[PDB]
Amino acid sequence: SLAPEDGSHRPAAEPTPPGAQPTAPGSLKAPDTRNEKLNSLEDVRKGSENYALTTNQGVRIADDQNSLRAGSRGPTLLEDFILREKITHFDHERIPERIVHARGSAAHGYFQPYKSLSDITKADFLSDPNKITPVFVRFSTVQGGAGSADTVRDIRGFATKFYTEEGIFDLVGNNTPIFFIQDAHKFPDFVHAVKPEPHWAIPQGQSAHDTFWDYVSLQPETLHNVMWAMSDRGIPRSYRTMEGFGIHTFRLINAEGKATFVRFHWKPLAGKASLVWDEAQKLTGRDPDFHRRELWEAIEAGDFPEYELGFQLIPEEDEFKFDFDLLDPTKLIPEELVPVQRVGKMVLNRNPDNFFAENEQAAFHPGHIVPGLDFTNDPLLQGRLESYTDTQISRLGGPNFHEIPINRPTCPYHNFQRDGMHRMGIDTNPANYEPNSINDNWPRETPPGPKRGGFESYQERVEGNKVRERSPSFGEYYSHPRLFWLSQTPFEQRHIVDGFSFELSKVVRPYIRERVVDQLAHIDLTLAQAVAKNLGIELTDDQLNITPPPDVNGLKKDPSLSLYAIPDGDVKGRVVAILLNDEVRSADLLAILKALKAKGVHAKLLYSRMGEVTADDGTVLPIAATFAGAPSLTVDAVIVPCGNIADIADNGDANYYLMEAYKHLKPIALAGDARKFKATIKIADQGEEGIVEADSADGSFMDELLTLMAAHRVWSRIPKIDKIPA
Amino acid sequence: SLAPEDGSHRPAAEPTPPGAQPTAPGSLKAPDTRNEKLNSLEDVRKGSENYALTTNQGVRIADDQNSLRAGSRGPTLLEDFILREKITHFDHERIPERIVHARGSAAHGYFQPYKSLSDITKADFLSDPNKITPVFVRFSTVQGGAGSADTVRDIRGFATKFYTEEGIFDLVGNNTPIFFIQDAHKFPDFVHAVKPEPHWAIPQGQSAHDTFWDYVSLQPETLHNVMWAMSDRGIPRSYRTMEGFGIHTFRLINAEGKATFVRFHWKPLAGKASLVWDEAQKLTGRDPDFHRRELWEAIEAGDFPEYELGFQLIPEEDEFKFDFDLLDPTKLIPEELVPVQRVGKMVLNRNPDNFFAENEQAAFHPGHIVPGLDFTNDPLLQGRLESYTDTQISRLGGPNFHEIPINRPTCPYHNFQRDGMHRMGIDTNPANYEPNSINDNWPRETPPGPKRGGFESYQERVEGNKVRERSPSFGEYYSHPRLFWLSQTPFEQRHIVDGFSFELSKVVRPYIRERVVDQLAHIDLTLAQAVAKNLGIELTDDQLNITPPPDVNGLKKDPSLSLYAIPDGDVKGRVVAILLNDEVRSADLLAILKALKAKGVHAKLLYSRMGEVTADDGTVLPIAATFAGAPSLTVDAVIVPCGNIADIADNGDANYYLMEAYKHLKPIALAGDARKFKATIKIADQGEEGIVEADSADGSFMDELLTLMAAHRVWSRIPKIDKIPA
Ligand code: HEM
Ligand code: HEM
Repeated sequence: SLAPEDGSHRPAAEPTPPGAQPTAPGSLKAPDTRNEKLNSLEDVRKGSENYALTTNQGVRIADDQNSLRAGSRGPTLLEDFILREKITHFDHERIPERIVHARGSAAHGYFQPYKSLSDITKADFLSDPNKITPVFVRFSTVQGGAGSADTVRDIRGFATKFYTEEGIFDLVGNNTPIFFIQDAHKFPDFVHAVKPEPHWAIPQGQSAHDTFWDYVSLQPETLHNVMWAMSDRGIPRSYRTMEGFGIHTFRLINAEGKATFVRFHWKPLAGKASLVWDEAQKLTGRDPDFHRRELWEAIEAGDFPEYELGFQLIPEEDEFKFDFDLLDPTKLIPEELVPVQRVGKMVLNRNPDNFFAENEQAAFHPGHIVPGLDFTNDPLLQGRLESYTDTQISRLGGPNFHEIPINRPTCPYHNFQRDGMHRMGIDTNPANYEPNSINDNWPRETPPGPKRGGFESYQERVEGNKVRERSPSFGEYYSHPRLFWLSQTPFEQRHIVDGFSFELSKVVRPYIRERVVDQLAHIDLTLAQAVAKNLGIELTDDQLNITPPPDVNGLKKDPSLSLYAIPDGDVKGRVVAILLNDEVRSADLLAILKALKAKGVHAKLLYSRMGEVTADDGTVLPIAATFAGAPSLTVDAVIVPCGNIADIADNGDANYYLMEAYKHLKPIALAGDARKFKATIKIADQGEEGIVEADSADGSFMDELLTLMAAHRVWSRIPKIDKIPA
Repeated sequence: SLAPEDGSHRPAAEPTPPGAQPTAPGSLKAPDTRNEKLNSLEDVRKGSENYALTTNQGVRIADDQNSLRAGSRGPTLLEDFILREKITHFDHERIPERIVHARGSAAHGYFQPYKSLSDITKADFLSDPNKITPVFVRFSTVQGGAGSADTVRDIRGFATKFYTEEGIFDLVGNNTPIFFIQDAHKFPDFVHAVKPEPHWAIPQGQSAHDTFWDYVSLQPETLHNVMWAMSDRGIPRSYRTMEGFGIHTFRLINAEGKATFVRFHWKPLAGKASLVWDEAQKLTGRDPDFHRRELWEAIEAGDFPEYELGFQLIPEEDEFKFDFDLLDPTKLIPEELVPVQRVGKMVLNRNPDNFFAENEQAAFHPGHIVPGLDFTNDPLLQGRLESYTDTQISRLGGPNFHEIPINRPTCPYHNFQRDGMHRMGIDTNPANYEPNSINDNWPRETPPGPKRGGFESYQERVEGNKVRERSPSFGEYYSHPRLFWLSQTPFEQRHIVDGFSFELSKVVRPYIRERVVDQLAHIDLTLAQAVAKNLGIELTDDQLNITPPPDVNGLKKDPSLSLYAIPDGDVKGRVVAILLNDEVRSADLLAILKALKAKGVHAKLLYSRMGEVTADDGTVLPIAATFAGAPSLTVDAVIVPCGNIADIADNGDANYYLMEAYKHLKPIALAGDARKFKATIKIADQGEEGIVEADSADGSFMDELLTLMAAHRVWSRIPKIDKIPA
């Protein structure tokens, strides 16, 4: 039962493009990629080659194929300890999934700042451009279970654990700059509303159901983040192509004790890019693991996800100078008002070894801050501090979750805490309390100071009575949704209208749809009317007369809120499908692959069967997947080289591949006789912007294709796609 | 007063068709549907209307919108015990999912036998045709998490908890009559091989990956259940339209002590029906909850799932009379050799009230038998008995899982077991041990007997040495795979070839595909050649010459193994999409809808937007969903009535609706000018079988459509669909 003679069962331990080699554990794929945290896991990494199969007690197993029984057709015997241990371990493999963000995908990397930030913070990880901090990052959806699909419409989580020299800092953020609700007390109400309904546990991975829109209609504070969710921000192309935000205002504290308010940002260096809805929903069926897969394969290819950390900084004295409250997590701070200052770069460059041990058991918590950082009174941040430690006690089995290898600090940790389930550390200290004289009081408290000091909270002034009351300054709900709406391109606005229309059409109780349309009328009449028309609802005269909400500190728009208004495309790490035929013109393929390789764009060679095809010059071309096996949903663009086109001209799947790519606004390039396929997509002898066409695939043909790919999608095609039946 | 004045927020408590009303908890939807188990849950059912909101300690809450803070913009205070309790409960909502069969859907119902089976078993629930036993049934997939999709290719679980007067009996079966493996010792290997791969946790809900086919290629005992998984058995249209089987041979024991060997079957009274692959895969995207939904809605409609329990019975003297071992769970007993005797009927007639409390916490275990049943030495059944109690200790938090309301027997339970986490029962017995005098030895042991006796095991002779050894009688792997193959229709054989070809195409290491193909060549050369051709693999001369395995006791086919060879269609509960236009011929719609209603077939009225359209005669037609919102994947047949066809003739969604339906072999009917859509699907002027067309929807148009629906799909269309780009 052995490995093939040719070694083909084992991936090469070098970077390789997606599909070229089977995927593997990060330490076997990239053994020479290291960082302090990855090295520190070596105490628990376990190999396998050349070792005997044993029980967990170290007893060699002779027959792992059979239970012990009284005769070979007889009853199994109670004394089979080998069977019992193996089955008992299997029986207890599962642990509770995260209450939210159960579905997530993670990787290791490192961070470093561009310059010391000691003027504004004493945080050690921000103190020196040449001090590298290992990180572990998990990206996630919110609503669905661990086994739900990746490319749903949802908010995404973006959690980073920095293993710093002065402690672990977890920056536990999402991919939009606000949240749905103002006070943590409502969190279980909002999450219950979005999650599968309690009677029948439907729907998975979708906000398109009555209870969510019932809560939204009755809680207008939710409308800002609902706008972001209904836009294409809700369906990113990759975790590499979305923004990250800490949402809350936090504090930075410098050595002089000065507090500066801050909001955290991550900028994706691969650019912002999202799917369109029909593509994202069909992709949850064709590959529900698409984002997990794409992230792992990018890292194996060397297309490391990179993000720039940035800070919006507001001096203490400017706390009240905006027309929103800085502590309200449903309000964003527009970059036109407060620019994002670039802080440092994070690069994710190694996949884990074991998903369960490292991803599933990772515990992030926004209370894990370090000296130089502090909280504010944001009432959603405040309540989050009661949750993340608590939930970890059932999910991870008790209070020693920081000893699970992935969660361990790389810096020293010593205290008087003892015992708890699954206690790993064996403490030698004669004392388990302080103050003590029997160990001369060690370990000892450390005064706060400029570097290496103990944690002290900023001495913020508190004055108020003990109340359960929402601050009046939080009671405005329409101006930020409007700012967001007005900052989108026209095609982005169409996509928002379509998201609301699609979701509300799934709400069974029509009055809820009506109540939501009335809320949209308080944001923008054009948005409200367009959603209403799709729902067969007619706005009343009163609704038509609702005064729009005020501008945000005079802003009519802020283009930083759009995915696409400002070009920032990067083609490196994108993928093209190349549709083969049984006599491919090799000069086309040479030019195609050469130009793709120059820009770091991968290719997948597709055909109507697996195996190989031979090109016109005898080159044997291995086939990656069939047209049906790897649909156009999984690539950024489609190229059809010249060759024996009649081979594929009447193939339904090949035609369909182009129809689906066209519908989803992807660039398509057709060389030589492949231009015969123009007829399937109904599109003119003169040509069309978004369709590259020439006699052969040369320098020019490929430059045009790659230019289109840098703009991500062919938005100008949108009016043409409603008539195509795909 | 947030409810609408008109009361439209609340579903009517009467049966209603899918989509007509919002779905609800079973006890509110169908309060008059009762059984002894449903009544016994009354002690824990909790209402809500007219009651004050409280903490779990009973304290009325005043403000459930805010945390307590020092000033309305100030920090949250540790003393907020109301916040703390609410967030703590939320923080601990999740429990571990089942290790396998985590994705499942459940309902309540009842079973009654047709006649007393006292001559062959003393089981009380089978003793009297007027004896009604409540059941709770959970249907499931195997591989995916609780948040994975329903219409994946997989085996399905079919677990029935019978709440009998002599104890709980759990019949824990699947929808194929064999399992992949022979000995329980291999269960963690096989499950690990099918489950997502451990480095990256991909793929979800799919066996289409290297490790699964690696294990299959190395363990030919798996090939029989692999054949069933690759056939359309692996993609049922509904839980109502698949078979059930206990798989193992068990025993029935009568009052005279005679043992009869038995295998258990469930026959779906709705008939057998499956999807086709492209449809199933796309449906995991458009509605991952499709089976859960369709089951819930069938019960809300009164289309109760009904199944007939049947037994294959083999006398003890005939144990060795077959070419296969009766104790081998990779072998089926052909119904040609051993007919299924009809035993009784089960009807599922009420949904749960709360999915988590009743479905997620339900615990089934095949060791839960009752007097009149017993085990055999089947080595897979034997090892199951060590797993199911064990896994419930972590999944359900301890040894008192039988006190979770859904799992409680309805009959008396008394013993000397005490304590354990979560103990609910407060024992008053002075004694907690036996034998005791202090409570006169109560509760007391009961001798075995004809009725109401204690459990005693059948005194089977055991003779052999203590060995971990597979019986030689189990070492035959290809004859049952071949009997299955030869028993399928030609279109079912095509779908089997396509299943293997699609799955192996996703295996990244080509040598694994080649090894699987070599295994296929040991089953049937035509099968092997067809799969090899789709993989670009050429059989060797040695492969072309392998001799086929022998017939199974002289059979070269058994038609009961086919889903479709023997017509068993039932249209009640099925659904048709009706594609509206803005001036529908109202006489067509009256004819269509009343014809459907007469046969219990549901309809969904679809259009390009929500709201209403108006028919030729002013009739107002309410729209259920848009064409994109309720795709053809979700229906069994498509009817386009006459009207203003121009309204929808150039709508890409409307056209594609028909293309998709056509490709997936569904009946389509076109009335009047709707026949203009014939060009979209390339139908000839003189028409074709499976397309119903007339000048109007009158006369025999609806009878013809309904005849096509009773045969499920238009298999003769398969050669046509190849070309179509959809
Ligand atoms: C701005 C608002 C919030 C953001 C950006 C946020 C972000 C996230 C992210 C990204 C994760 C997943 C971390 C991972 O990958 O493991 C998560 C987990 C979680 N969050 Fe939040 N969250 C927010 C609000 C809240 C609130 C208000 C609460 C409760 C008061 C809460 C409770 C939790 C819990 C219980 C988990 C599961 C954590 C675990 O099991 O380890 N979240 N959150
Ligand atoms: C003929 C072969 C088998 C059949 C028909 C079968 C059927 C099933 C079904 C239908 C369920 C889901 C019950 C529900 O809906 O909750 C399940 C659960 C389970 N099965 Fe099996 N199974 C088989 C083999 C085995 C084997 C060999 C083992 C281990 C020795 C095993 C261990 C388990 C475990 C751990 C669960 C989760 C049960 C729970 O958490 O309550 N199964 N099985």
